[PDB]
Amino acid sequence: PSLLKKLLLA
Amino acid sequence: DLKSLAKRIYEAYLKNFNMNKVKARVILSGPPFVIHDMETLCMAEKTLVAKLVANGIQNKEAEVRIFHCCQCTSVETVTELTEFAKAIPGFANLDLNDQVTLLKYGVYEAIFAMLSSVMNKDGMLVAYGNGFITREFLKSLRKPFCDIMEPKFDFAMKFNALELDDSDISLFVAAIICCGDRPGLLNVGHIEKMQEGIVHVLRLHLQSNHPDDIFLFPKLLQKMADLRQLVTEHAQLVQIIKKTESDAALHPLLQEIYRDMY
Ligand SMILES: CC(C)(Sc1ccc(CCN(CCCCC2CCCCC2)C(=O)NC2CCCCC2)cc1)C(=O)O
Repeated sequence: PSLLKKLLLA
Repeated sequence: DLKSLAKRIYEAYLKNFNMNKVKARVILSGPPFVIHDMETLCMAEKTLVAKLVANGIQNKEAEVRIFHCCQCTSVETVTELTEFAKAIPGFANLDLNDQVTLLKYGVYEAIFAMLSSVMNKDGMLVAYGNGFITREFLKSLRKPFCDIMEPKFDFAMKFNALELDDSDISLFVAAIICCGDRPGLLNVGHIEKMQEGIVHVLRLHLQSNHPDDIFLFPKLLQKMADLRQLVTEHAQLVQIIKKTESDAALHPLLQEIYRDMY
C-alpha cells in the first residue's frame, strides 16, 4: 500500500 | 456538455490549490518578505519556518535547509494535486492502480507548469504567498543546489508569455495528469478516451478564451512535451543530490514518486 495510493484513498 | 467539463475542472482547481494565478499576481504587484541573500534567508526562516531552525537543523548548510523546505512544499503540492485529480470528472472511475501511475508521472509536470504562475523574471513567490525568493539568490547557492530552479524560471518565462489564465491552466494540468502514454498503465484505452475528452475541451476553450492566438493549442501541446523533458532532467539532478549529499535525504513520498520513473 504505497504512500501515493494512501493519499488517493484518503 | 463540454462547457460543464471545463467549468468542473476549473472549479476543482480553484478549490484544491492554495495558490492560483490571480492571487499570485495580486501579491506580486503590491507585502511578501524578500529573500535575496543569506541574512534575509535566515530572517525568513525564523519568521516563516520557525520550527525548522528552533534548535534545530540550522547548523546544516543554508542550501540543505532550503532543500528541506522545498521538499516539504512538494509533499504539500502532491497532496493538492491528488485531491484535484480525484475531482477531475472520470478520474475516480479509473483503476486505482492506474490512478497511482497517472499521479506518479504527472505530478512534477503539473508542479513545474503551476510554478510558472508564481514566478516573474526576478524571483518566485513562496511560503503560501508570504515570501519572495530572488532568482539571483537561487543562482548564488553552491552547486548543485543553484542548478535546480534556473531551468524552471526559463520554462516559466516563456509559458507566462502565453498569457494563460486559471481557466486555461486548470485544463492544461488535467491534460497532463490524464495521459495515456505513461509507463505501466493497465487500461490504456480507457485513459486515452478520457484524455481525448479533456484535450477536446481544452482545444475548444482556448479557441473561445484566446481568439487572438490561432496557434495556442499546438503551442501548449509543445509545452507538455517540454515539461516531460524538464522533469526527466530534474529527476537526474535530484539523483545527483541524493547520491552526493548526505544531508539531502528525500522524504519517503518523494522517493516513491522518483523511484522507477525515468
Ligand atoms: C524538492 C525536490 C527534491 S527539488 C525542488 C522541487 C520544487 C521546488 C519548488 C518548491 N517551492 C519553493 C519553496 C521554498 C520554501 C522557502 C525556502 C526559503 C525559506 C522559506 C521557505 C515552491 O514554491 N513550489 C510551488 C508551490 C506551489 C505550486 C507550484 C510549486 C524546489 C525544489 C523535488 O523534486 O520535489
